[PDB]
Amino acid sequence: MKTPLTEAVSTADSQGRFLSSTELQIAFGRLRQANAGLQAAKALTDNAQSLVNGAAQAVYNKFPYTTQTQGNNFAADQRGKDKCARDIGYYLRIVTYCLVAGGTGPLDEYLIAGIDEINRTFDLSPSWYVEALKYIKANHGLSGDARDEANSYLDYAINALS
Amino acid sequence: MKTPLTEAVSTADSQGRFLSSTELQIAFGRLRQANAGLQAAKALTDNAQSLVNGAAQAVYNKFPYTTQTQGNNFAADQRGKDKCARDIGYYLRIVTYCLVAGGTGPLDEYLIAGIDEINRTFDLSPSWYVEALKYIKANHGLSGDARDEANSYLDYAINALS
Amino acid sequence: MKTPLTEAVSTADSQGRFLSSTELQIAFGRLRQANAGLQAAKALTDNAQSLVNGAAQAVYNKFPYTTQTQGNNFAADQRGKDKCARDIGYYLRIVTYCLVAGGTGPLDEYLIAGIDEINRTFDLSPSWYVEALKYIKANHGLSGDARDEANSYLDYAINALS
Amino acid sequence: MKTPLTEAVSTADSQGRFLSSTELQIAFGRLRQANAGLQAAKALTDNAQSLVNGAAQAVYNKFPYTTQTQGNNFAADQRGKDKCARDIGYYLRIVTYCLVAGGTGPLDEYLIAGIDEINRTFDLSPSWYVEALKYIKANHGLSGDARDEANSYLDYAINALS
Amino acid sequence: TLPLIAYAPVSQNQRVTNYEVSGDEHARIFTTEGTLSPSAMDNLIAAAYRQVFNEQQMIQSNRQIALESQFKNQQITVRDFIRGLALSDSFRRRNFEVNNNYRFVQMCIQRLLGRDVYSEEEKIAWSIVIATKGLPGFINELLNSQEYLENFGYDTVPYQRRRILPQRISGELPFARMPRYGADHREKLEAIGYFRN
Amino acid sequence: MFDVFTRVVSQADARGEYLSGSQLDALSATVAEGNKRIDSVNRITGNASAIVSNAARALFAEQPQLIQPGGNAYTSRRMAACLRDMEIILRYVTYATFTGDASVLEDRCLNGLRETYVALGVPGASVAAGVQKMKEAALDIVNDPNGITRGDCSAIVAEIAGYFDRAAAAVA
Amino acid sequence: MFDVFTRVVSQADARGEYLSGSQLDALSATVAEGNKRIDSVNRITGNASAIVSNAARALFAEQPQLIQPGGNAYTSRRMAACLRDMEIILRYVTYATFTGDASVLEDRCLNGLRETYVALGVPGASVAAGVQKMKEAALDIVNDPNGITRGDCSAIVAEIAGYFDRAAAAVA
Amino acid sequence: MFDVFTRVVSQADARGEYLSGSQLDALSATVAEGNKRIDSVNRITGNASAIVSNAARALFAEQPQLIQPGGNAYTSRRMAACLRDMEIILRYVTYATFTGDASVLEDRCLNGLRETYVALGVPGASVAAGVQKMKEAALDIVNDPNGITRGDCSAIVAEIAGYFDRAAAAVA
Amino acid sequence: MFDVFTRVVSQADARGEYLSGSQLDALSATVAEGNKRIDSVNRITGNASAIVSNAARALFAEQPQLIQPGGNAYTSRRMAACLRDMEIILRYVTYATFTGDASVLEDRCLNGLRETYVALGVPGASVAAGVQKMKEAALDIVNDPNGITRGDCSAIVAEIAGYFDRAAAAVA
Ligand SMILES: *[C@H](C)[C@H]1/C(=C/c2[nH]c(/C=C3N=C(/C=C4\NC(=O)C(CC)=C4C)C(C)=C\3CCC(=O)O)c(CCC(=O)O)c2C)NC(=O)[C@@H]1C
Ligand SMILES: *[C@H](C)[C@H]1/C(=C/c2[nH]c(/C=C3N=C(/C=C4\NC(=O)C(CC)=C4C)C(C)=C\3CCC(=O)O)c(CCC(=O)O)c2C)NC(=O)[C@@H]1C
Ligand SMILES: *[C@H](C)[C@H]1/C(=C/c2[nH]c(/C=C3N=C(/C=C4\NC(=O)C(CC)=C4C)C(C)=C\3CCC(=O)O)c(CCC(=O)O)c2C)NC(=O)[C@@H]1C
Ligand SMILES: CCC1=C(C)/C(=C/C2=NC(=C\c3[nH]c(/C=C4\NC(=O)[C@H](C)[C@H]4CC)c(C)c3CCC(=O)O)/C(CCC(=O)O)=C2C)NC1=O
Ligand SMILES: CCC1=C(C)/C(=C/C2=NC(=C\c3[nH]c(/C=C4\NC(=O)[C@H](C)[C@H]4CC)c(C)c3CCC(=O)O)/C(CCC(=O)O)=C2C)NC1=O
Ligand SMILES: CCC1=C(C)/C(=C/C2=NC(=C\c3[nH]c(/C=C4\NC(=O)[C@H](C)[C@H]4CC)c(C)c3CCC(=O)O)/C(CCC(=O)O)=C2C)NC1=O
Ligand SMILES: CCC1=C(C)/C(=C/C2=NC(=C\c3[nH]c(/C=C4\NC(=O)[C@H](C)[C@H]4CC)c(C)c3CCC(=O)O)/C(CCC(=O)O)=C2C)NC1=O
Ligand SMILES: CCC1=C(C)/C(=C/C2=NC(=C\c3[nH]c(/C=C4\NC(=O)[C@H](C)[C@H]4CC)c(C)c3CCC(=O)O)/C(CCC(=O)O)=C2C)NC1=O
Ligand SMILES: CCC1=C(C)/C(=C/C2=NC(=C\c3[nH]c(/C=C4\NC(=O)[C@H](C)[C@H]4CC)c(C)c3CCC(=O)O)/C(CCC(=O)O)=C2C)NC1=O
Ligand SMILES: CCC1=C(C)/C(=C/C2=NC(=C\c3[nH]c(/C=C4\NC(=O)[C@H](C)[C@H]4CC)c(C)c3CCC(=O)O)/C(CCC(=O)O)=C2C)NC1=O
Ligand SMILES: CCC1=C(C)/C(=C/C2=NC(=C\c3[nH]c(/C=C4\NC(=O)[C@H](C)[C@H]4CC)c(C)c3CCC(=O)O)/C(CCC(=O)O)=C2C)NC1=O
Repeated sequence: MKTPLTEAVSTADSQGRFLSSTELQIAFGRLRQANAGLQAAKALTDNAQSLVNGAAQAVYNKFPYTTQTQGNNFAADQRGKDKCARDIGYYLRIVTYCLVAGGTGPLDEYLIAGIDEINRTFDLSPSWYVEALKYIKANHGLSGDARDEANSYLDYAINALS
Repeated sequence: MKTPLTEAVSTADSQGRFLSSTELQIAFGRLRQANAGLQAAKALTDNAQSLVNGAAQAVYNKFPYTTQTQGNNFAADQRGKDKCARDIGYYLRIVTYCLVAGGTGPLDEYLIAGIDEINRTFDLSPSWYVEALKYIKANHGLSGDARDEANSYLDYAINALS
Repeated sequence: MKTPLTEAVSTADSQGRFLSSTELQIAFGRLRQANAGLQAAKALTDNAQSLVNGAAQAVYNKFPYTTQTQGNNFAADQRGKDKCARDIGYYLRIVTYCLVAGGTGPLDEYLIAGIDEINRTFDLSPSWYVEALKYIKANHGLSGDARDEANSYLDYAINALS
Repeated sequence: MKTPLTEAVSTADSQGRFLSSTELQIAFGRLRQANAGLQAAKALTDNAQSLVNGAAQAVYNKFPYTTQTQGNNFAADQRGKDKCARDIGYYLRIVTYCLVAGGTGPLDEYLIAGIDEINRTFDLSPSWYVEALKYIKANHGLSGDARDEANSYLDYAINALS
Repeated sequence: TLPLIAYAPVSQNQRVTNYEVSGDEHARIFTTEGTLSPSAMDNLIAAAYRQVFNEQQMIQSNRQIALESQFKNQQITVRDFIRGLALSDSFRRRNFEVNNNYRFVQMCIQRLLGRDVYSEEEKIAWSIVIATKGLPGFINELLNSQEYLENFGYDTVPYQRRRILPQRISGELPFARMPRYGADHREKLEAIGYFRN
Repeated sequence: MFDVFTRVVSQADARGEYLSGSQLDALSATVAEGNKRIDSVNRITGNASAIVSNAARALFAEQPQLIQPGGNAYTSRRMAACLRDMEIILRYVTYATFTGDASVLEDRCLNGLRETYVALGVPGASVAAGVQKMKEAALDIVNDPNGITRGDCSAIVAEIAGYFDRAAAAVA
Repeated sequence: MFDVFTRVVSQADARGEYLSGSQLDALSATVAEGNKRIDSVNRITGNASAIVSNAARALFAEQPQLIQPGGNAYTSRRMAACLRDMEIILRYVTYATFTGDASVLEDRCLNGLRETYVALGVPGASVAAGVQKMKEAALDIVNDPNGITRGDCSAIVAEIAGYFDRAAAAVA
Repeated sequence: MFDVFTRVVSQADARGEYLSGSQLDALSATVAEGNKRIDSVNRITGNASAIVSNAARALFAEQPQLIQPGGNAYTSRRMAACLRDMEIILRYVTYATFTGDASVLEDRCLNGLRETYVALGVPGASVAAGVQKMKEAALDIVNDPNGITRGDCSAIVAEIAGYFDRAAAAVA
Repeated sequence: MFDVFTRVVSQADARGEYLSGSQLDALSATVAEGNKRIDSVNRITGNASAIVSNAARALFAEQPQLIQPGGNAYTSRRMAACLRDMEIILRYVTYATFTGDASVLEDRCLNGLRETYVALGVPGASVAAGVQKMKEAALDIVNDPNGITRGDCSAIVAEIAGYFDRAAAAVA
């Protein structure tokens, strides 16, 4: 699970040595990014309901056939809309967990690994979730180091889906 | 050699993946230590001749038998003192290399790996080099982040020799 | 432990075959050397206390700084002299064990394994034990096949330390 | 091949070590019984023609169906008798090679490896060759050191054929 | 596919640094990096057979004749010969078909990586590698594993690693002891009608 | 394997000398440029899939010989290998941009790449054209003013272009 | 494995909810603790060989029966193995101090150590006493007030001591 | 593994003392009957195939359910494995005879063989009976007065009998 | 590999002929020289570390351009590898002296060693010079009359010199 501290300890254990100043610099970079990551996680946490509702609305605007055509994979009925909102909430929550963790590790362990089999099996287009993550990129309202750290996780999930 | 940038790129290559926010934070910690490492290497470069001569002399005060007992591994002659001053210059120069690079990778590839064969084969005691690096620890003349980074390289060579 | 007999078996075991006449000739050489090894070990057991005291005194003669400089690793006080006498006692006892066994196996599994990190984390010079083994090689008084096969273990431990 | 010198060197090479007193005793037993092996090999070389003819006659006496039934694998014609004499000469010459060499290595490289596929392909019964080797055991005429060294290779080929 | 589920390492002797001289109870390196006699190549092939198939399946029907011939010509490395022994029909029928995925993972980790499994969790983690990628995918994962390499590389027959510590008459149990099948296939052979009196 | 500091360390140790003041000041200027270097790495990493897909589409629009049957990029196995090679070359260009030195690129990607492509019959000029399309996309994405604080980034972008040119020259 | 951040992340995923404000404030307190944590890691790493050597010397002074013949620290192989065990346990204590959570210490060091020491005949009480001697050695190195910025470091010292007792209880 | 020398060396190093005169005289006695030891090893090695074949034949004569259809030795493959087990047990008895110590026999042959034969369904009583039949065959072959220098050899015969009984007791 | 006996055995098998009386007499002379051969092996083995240390010291004294920085024996890793290479080449010379044939030296040491040194940039002329220094050290130690029974040993010395010349010719 990728985190600067866990990967530094994994590297030092794989070479079987103590934590030299290289891993100290890794921890310093984690510690420097940590306040912006926690502030970004708090902002996404208390704006998450509006972000998820707007992201579902943006996906339904770009892909109206999800709301019109029948099917278990589509949001034409109520349960499809609830499952789409819960999936977008899962994406945003794992992005906040990546912001707290300071790496893409929550995305790898929780969402990125095996998402191709889920999209293949239940016939979900990854472009829907890509458009949802683009909505999260466009309207999360952050600036500076908090925006660049949060958009990196959103682009990492976009890169994994596209 | 082992630097934060090399460890980050080698890790991202080890899982075969792009440089996530973890490796970016590794680079930020490298950047925030790199300036203080650069003036630390500059100050050690300017004080190199005095520090090497003083460290060799401190070895001769703590270990006078090196200047008295005749032998190839001892500094009784001018050849032995030249070899000792060359060795301490090598140690201090690789310490400056570690300060420039930002990790003990110059120490690993140039000095730490294989030094056990060096001290067993040519009958050099590691305690002499431990005392000399303790002298470099004593009056290198750095403060703050430059002092903590440079002494971590001096302790890394001391712990490998002990 | 490394010994003609054990080594012969190990070879026949790794090839999964019975003990051929090669193995029997290995046993024959073990048999013709074993009586000389046993008499050599008997003579060294008889001369053990004088050889240990003389070897410790020879190490103190060539390295007088061990008897005048304070420290844990030195023999300036009574505890250091006791640890040194125990060290040459261990050396001579494992040499007698190698004589009895007929191979370097007691040295390999009792003393040579891990002597380097012992000598560097307790700050012990291997040259002290080398000079002790030179005294044992000079004052053991054996002749003939007992002399050469005892000296092969003494130079084996000398080449291991140096 | 498998001789004490070659096996000692291969063992010491695999364990990455110099030739200790164990390998010296291996060569000592090799020297102790090498003279007896050489003069046994000379006695077998001088008596080889009578030994091969008597062994062929003993096989034809124990197994008369080889000299009366038609077939490529049988010695009914003169060609089959020449093939059987050539085979027993091969066996005896490799026995002399093993006596010279000091181990079953000439047997393992020249006779043992691949004799089962020959015996099952060309329809040759290994019991014929076992009886020939038993005649070579009963009529080599060696005594003492030569007899036990020769019959080791005779029995090694017997147990490989049985 | 999917990433292997994480399993914690359990302390085994191969994990720590070996402070030993090789000596008596070292496993002999069967390597092709030095130029060998055909006899020494035959003992190396027999050592690979003894490691993969154990002593019992060293029979002529279980000898891979073309694989041996290609290995003599250095068409393949020692690691590829070990793979061909693991991909052999005899190995698959005798060892893989008579075991579940868990015990076969334990067998292959012992006979290829030279170490025991850490726990049941490692057997669980590599058993789904078996179940999705087949036996060839699993063997390939084990033979491309850094462990296999840093220990044996490309040109060394694998061996049990650190079975016995210096100056110890006894250590860990040898890998030869493990049977083709466990007690489940034993009682299944007993239930089908074998082994009774 | 070297980065922008480790290359200077290796050169100075091969000369057996301490780093001069000019080398220390050059590395200090590199540390000053490091934030823009991290921005360039982050932008190419965040738009890597877009770069690879658009560069592949432009390459196979310019070179339809590859996707027609009987072509190298034809069939899903060979096209999957082609897109994997596109993202691998982009990944090691980002690694070289991160380190500030091309040792990772010429040692861990381009090592034996041309021999592999010639032995496979892979058109190395076609891979070079795709690398140039990735270069154009990456220097478009990095030089985008919007969403980032302004500044002069000529040197890091020229370094990225040099990485892409030595990636294209190692397969041509 | 987990650190102080990813443990709380994993527990929040187990509850399946966003991190509340109190958890983020506690993690910001860990951020404020992080510089002192890095200082403690650096001090134990820099004095690791002295800590291992002095703890071994004081352990074999308090327990002379280990270095006597018939003992477990007897002979050079077992002595080097004992010193390696001290260095390994100290190394994973520094790993757990660096992370802020003892997942690496339980999973990668202390998993199966007790029955390993049972099977080899290693006395786990003496190893626990050696880990204790390492604990006061590392706490004397960390809490040295010379050559460092003044401040309160009771939480990181208590965390190091708890990691050391967690290492010592896994062998006794 | 140990031999007759390295075993006594191992208790001497456990006690931390030099060998006494009586221990060296006992080892000189083992050197004295070392020639009869090498004769015993040579005779069992020379007649190993005959011992394995004759003892397996007699064992399946007295225990026909092993060769009956369904038996544990009921195939060409299982009979080959059973004969290989005989060869292996005989090989390790000769290894113990060569060393003068059953440390190699207890280490690489006997420890865990009972659980192996239980997990296979191999009848360990039948393997013990076959190992016993190998004991009378090997002891009749060793005690052959023909073609050897005459002398007392009851010690090495009793040592081989003890190794065979220890091999039979490990599987029964 | 081959030794002095199996070389003649392989030549006789390639001829398909029994060994002639000249070959038996030559091998009996080899058996007579075998004690001097074992003395030479024992002396070089017992002074191997002194030979490697003194030969390296004299080599990097008369060729100091390799331990100066930028040289091939510069740095601890490189110098440890150079000392290890000297120890390995000396070890295989002892192996070839032990066997009485240079098969093990040529096939497991000298095969590909020139190729390895030119691939790594190791100057093979300097390694050949160091092999000549180990040659002069080993032939001085072997020909020492002290502590050994006096006798003619010039054939063994010339054979060791031949193995050292083979080692020197195969690195450059
Ligand atoms: C000085 C503190 C004491 C001293 C030193 C002494 N050293 C040597 C010989 C060598 N030192 C090294 C060390 C290095 N070589 C490297 O490449 C590096 C990394 C850049 C290091 C640290 C080596 C390799 C040698 C041997 C090869 C050589 O001679 O260059 C000697 C000479 C030993 C000899 O036998 O010729 C001496 C005397 N001696 C003292 O008394 C001081 C207390
Ligand atoms: C018999 C008609 C002739 C003959 C044959 C001979 N062949 C070899 C050795 C090898 N033969 C091969 C060929 C193959 N191995 C394969 O796997 C395949 C396809 C699957 C083929 C075609 C190989 C690879 C070898 C070398 C490896 C090995 O030895 O097995 C020998 C041995 C030569 C030697 O001295 O080593 C011989 C004698 N010899 C004849 O005289 C007949 C004309
Ligand atoms: C004597 C020549 C010089 C000397 C010696 C000295 N040695 C030690 C400590 C140790 N020595 C050993 C060595 C062995 N232990 C073994 O089990 C074996 C194999 C049987 C050997 C060779 C070990 C393990 C130690 C440390 C553990 C212990 O104290 O027993 C010391 C003490 C070091 C300390 O810090 O306490 C000393 C002083 N010192 C001299 O000045 C002589 C020139
Ligand atoms: C990476 C996590 C990890 C650890 C730490 C570990 C410990 C470990 N300690 C061992 C032995 C040992 N451990 C000790 C330790 C001690 N003896 C004493 O008397 C003292 C109380 C104590 C030190 C304070 C000794 C002496 C041995 C030698 C075992 C022997 O050879 O008999 C062994 C047997 C393997 C070998 O020695 O090569 C292991 C695996 N294994 C793992 O996977
Ligand atoms: C022989 C094995 C093989 C397969 C299967 C294959 C598929 C394949 N289809 C592609 C594109 C495409 N496929 C479509 C297909 C469709 N768009 C739609 O709206 C329809 C609903 C649908 C048809 C069912 C489109 C529009 C593209 C172009 C994508 C682009 O240029 O971005 C591409 C991209 C490269 C290119 O432009 O040629 C490949 C490789 N290629 C192969 O070599
Ligand atoms: C160490 C870093 C690394 C490199 C450098 C690498 C390159 C690489 N590219 C390959 C194949 C390939 N590469 C391509 C690429 C292309 N075909 C085209 O027509 C285009 C011009 C181009 C993409 C723009 C194709 C089509 C193959 C498969 C060839 C085949 O299957 O015959 C292969 C063969 C093995 C495989 O398919 O996985 C390798 C090793 N793999 C690595 O791990
Ligand atoms: C972990 C994710 C993360 C990243 C990657 C990051 C990068 C980063 N880039 C910065 C600056 C910058 N970035 C640029 C880059 C550019 N300016 C341009 O107009 C060009 C389009 C472009 C080149 C690609 C410049 C010019 C600066 C200001 C100068 C400097 O700080 O070096 C800064 C300084 C703070 C700021 O002013 O924003 C940071 C922290 N911070 C984070 O938290
Ligand atoms: C790469 C090597 C490296 C390290 C490790 C490092 C650590 C480091 N520790 C710091 C602070 C500090 N370190 C401590 C630690 C302590 N104070 C005490 O009196 C206790 C004895 C002790 C606990 C072990 C405190 C209290 C601060 C100031 C508060 C803080 O910055 O968090 C600072 C802030 C700058 C300063 O004021 O010095 C740095 C950079 N800097 C580097 O370049
Ligand atoms: C080196 C010490 C050692 C030994 C000796 C050992 C014995 C051993 N005997 C086996 C099988 C066997 N063992 C036997 C033996 C018999 N069957 C009978 O009915 C008779 C009572 C007896 C003949 C005396 C048989 C028949 C098998 C075949 C079981 C099978 O494959 O189904 C197996 C499993 C075969 C395999 O994995 O391929 C082992 C490991 N394991 C070890 O580590
Ligand atoms: C390389 C092949 C080889 C071998 C194996 C060998 C063995 C060997 N056995 C010997 C003696 C002997 N062997 C025996 C053995 C026995 N006496 C009996 O009546 C029992 C039936 C039997 C126990 C199995 C005895 C009693 C001696 C004489 C005492 C002794 O030398 O130890 C001797 C002394 C020389 C002699 O008198 O013959 C040798 C060399 N020599 C060789 O060249
Ligand atoms: C296991 C350890 C061991 C070894 C190595 C050993 C060797 C050994 N070398 C011998 C002889 C000898 N060694 C030499 C060797 C030499 N003479 C010289 O003046 C040259 C300086 C030198 C060549 C290096 C000679 C000439 C003989 C007597 C001739 C002979 O026995 O072959 C002898 C015959 C007994 C004797 O007279 O001493 C033995 C046993 N014995 C042992 O127990």
